[PDB]
Amino acid sequence: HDSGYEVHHQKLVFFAEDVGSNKGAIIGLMVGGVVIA
Amino acid sequence: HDSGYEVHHQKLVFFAEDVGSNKGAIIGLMVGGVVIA
Amino acid sequence: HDSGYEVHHQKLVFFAEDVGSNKGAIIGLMVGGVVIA
Amino acid sequence: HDSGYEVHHQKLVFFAEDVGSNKGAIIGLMVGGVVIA
Amino acid sequence: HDSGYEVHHQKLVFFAEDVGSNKGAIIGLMVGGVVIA
Amino acid sequence: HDSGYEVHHQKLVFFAEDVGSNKGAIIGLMVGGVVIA
Repeated sequence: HDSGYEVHHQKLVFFAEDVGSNKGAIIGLMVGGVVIA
Repeated sequence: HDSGYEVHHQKLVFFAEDVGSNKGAIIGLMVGGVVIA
Repeated sequence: HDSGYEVHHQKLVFFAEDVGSNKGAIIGLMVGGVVIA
Repeated sequence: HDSGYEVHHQKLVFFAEDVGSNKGAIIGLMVGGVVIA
Repeated sequence: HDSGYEVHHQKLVFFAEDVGSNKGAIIGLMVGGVVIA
Repeated sequence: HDSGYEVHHQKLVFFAEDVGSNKGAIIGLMVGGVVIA
């Protein structure tokens, strides 16, 4: 991310609450790789 | 992201609450990679 | 993003609340990569 | 229904295929009673 | 139903195939009674 | 149902195949009684 030299208080929040059915992908934070279906 | 040298208080919030059905992709933050369906 | 040298209080909020059906893509923040369907 | 005296070959077909979310009522054949939400 | 005296070949088909989420009522054939939510 | 005197070949089919989540009622054939949620 923001590489720099110094990073102070950082707070991330990712979620998914009420999913009935899921046949695909629910990804929070994606930086690389491959995700199929 | 904002690489720089210093990054103070940063706060991210991503979510998805009431999803009935999902057959595709629900991605919060995408920087790279491949996501199929 | 805004690389610079210093970044103070930053706050992002992304969400999707009431989705009945989803067959495509629901992306919050997109910087790179490939997303198919 | 068609009370009469005689009823020959009768064929009914009711269905619901692809429903994402449902918060109400999905009734096929209604003759009486009470259905709330 | 069709009370009468005689009823020959009768065929009913009720179904619901792909329901993601359900918070209400999915009733096939209703003749009486009470159904709440 | 069709009380009458005689009833020949009768065939009923009720089903529900792919339900992700269910918080309500999924009733096939309702003649009486009370069903809450």
